[PDB]
Amino acid sequence: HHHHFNLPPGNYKKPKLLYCSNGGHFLRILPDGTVDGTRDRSDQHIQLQLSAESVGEVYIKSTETGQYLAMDTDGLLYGSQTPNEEVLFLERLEENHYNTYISKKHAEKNWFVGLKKNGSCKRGPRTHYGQKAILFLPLPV
Repeated sequence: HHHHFNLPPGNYKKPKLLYCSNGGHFLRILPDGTVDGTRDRSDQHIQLQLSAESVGEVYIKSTETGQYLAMDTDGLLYGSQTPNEEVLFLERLEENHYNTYISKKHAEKNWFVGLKKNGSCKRGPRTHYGQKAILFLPLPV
């Protein structure tokens, strides 16, 4: 248990758009398993449904394709067809306002879900507390 337990409010009743305040991109999981960000609100692959496993743990799934957001052994985000240990994330409040997501499998290395200003995903090892890339706001679809 190497992380704080400040949790964000809100629930998982409805789907959300995960808006990254770093560049204004929405997290996107493409049909081919590619993960990135896009500023296009009309995109059909940015609608995500979150749900809890244990308290503070979440699954982040594409409502369009049914894939799971997942982070691999090298810290790369990818869309997984099935749930495995790489699809669980620790959802936490950050800066008393945002939501951050730490890879459960690699929680000890502080690997976060993050988007760069150019819309490309940050690789696990390149993320850390304090960056704007890891700060998300769940917005209504």
